[PDB]
Amino acid sequence: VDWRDEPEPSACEQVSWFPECTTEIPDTQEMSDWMVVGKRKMIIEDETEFCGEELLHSVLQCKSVFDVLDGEEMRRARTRANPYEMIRGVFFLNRAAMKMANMDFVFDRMFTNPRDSYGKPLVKDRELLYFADVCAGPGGFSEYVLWRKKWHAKGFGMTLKGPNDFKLEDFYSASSELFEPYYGEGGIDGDGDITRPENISAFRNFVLDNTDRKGVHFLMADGGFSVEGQENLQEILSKQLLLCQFLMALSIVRTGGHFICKTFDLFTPFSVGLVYLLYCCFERVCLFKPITSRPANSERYVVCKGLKVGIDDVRDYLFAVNIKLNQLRNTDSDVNLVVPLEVIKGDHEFTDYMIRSNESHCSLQIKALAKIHAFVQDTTLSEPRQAEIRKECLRLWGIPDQARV
RNA sequence: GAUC
Ligand SMILES: *P(=O)(O)OP(=O)(O)OP(=O)(O)OC[C@H]1O[C@@H](N2CN(C)c3c2nc(N)[nH]c3=O)[C@H](O)[C@@H]1O
Ligand SMILES: C[S@@+](CC[C@H](N)C(=O)[O-])C[C@H]1O[C@@H](n2cnc3c(N)ncnc32)[C@H](O)[C@@H]1O
Repeated sequence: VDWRDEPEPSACEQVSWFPECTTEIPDTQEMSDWMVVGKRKMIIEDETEFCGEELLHSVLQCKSVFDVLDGEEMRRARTRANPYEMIRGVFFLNRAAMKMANMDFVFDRMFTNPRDSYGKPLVKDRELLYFADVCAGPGGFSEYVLWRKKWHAKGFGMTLKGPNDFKLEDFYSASSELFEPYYGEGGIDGDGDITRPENISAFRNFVLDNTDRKGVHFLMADGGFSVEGQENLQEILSKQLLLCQFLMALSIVRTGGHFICKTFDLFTPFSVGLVYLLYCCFERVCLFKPITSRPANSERYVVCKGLKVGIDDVRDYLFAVNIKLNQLRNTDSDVNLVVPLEVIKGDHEFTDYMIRSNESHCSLQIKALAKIHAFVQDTTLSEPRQAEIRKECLRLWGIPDQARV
């Protein structure tokens, strides 16, 4: 693979969206036969329903190169190969916060100043902005929003307890009156597992009780966990986390509200079916990878604007699917479809975009993967432009180049 | 995925 034939690094990013959905929202009746249960599948290599066989195989052999390469020795080449590496978290708690700084700019203040379809803001600067942040420890996403909105925003967060819990005291700004954590059933005493029906309903009730029963203006979800030793099966291993995050959106996001969620590879029809559901439920959806997302990984984001009225059937349906997933844990079964492949493919415009997205992200990732590998086999190579690139990105995004401590 |  020739990685040196990649486009020049740049602060400028382009975005294209899915076509706006014209078909009606699926109801309970229509979806009554949509859930397919079959053998649990831990193989990814043949998932070519929305991606060319060459591209899928190339990005997997490119990942698997590092199966025998030293992990630290690999991340040191990664640090050198990635032109956007030096940005890091600037004065925030992690680099994840700068992803929201990155994307809030690109999507025209969609999150810090949410509008409706007509161009009218949802919140009067001279009212209060409500947001939710799920699967979110230590809290970088909320750190950005709170730092940007001060006391004009109130955030509700749920994440897994443990070493990766929220770190309020480390927020550059914020306080307990700006950001209020809730861990599911039991409240502050829950575990924050978003994949539990109890926690789901509980956090939903909580968010509604504090948003005039309207829900939040937007939701951000950035869920992930270690897939060490079996990295290639990352999409499958986190299939449920993805579903629960899409579901949480349909559960607490107000009408006309927004939603941004981290996904990984989207080769399986299970994942693609989920996006299709978001596409039916929101006024406009796109798949985007910001430059603050490392170019060799399968990380991208799905950005959703304007929640449609009457999405409750889809909400109930997905809550129901999640329950089956909990029931099929440690068994040889699994939910492999949430929307029939014929229905997804029935929409040519959706499918055309979805395929084109998968492929353009594969080719970029392959090069970056090949790039890291080259930076392993040669430690003198480097991007001499990291400093100047970082500088323009902060200028562009309106992030002051000041320091944390 | 975050961190080291
Ligand atoms: P993130 O964990 O999804 O990815 P990250 O930004 O942290 O980059 P990194 O893990 O270091 O590597 C990028 C992609 O390659 C896969 N890896 C990592 N890794 C150590 C490893 C991978 N793949 C195989 N086949 N074998 C390996 O030992 C990551 O999951 C990313 O997709
Ligand atoms: C790396 S973080 C994202 C970073 C975060 N957005 C930030 O800016 O700090 C991913 C989080 O998802 C959480 N997570 C994974 N599985 C979860 C689950 N089933 N329920 C709740 N949180 C989960 C992890 O604990 C982890 O904290």
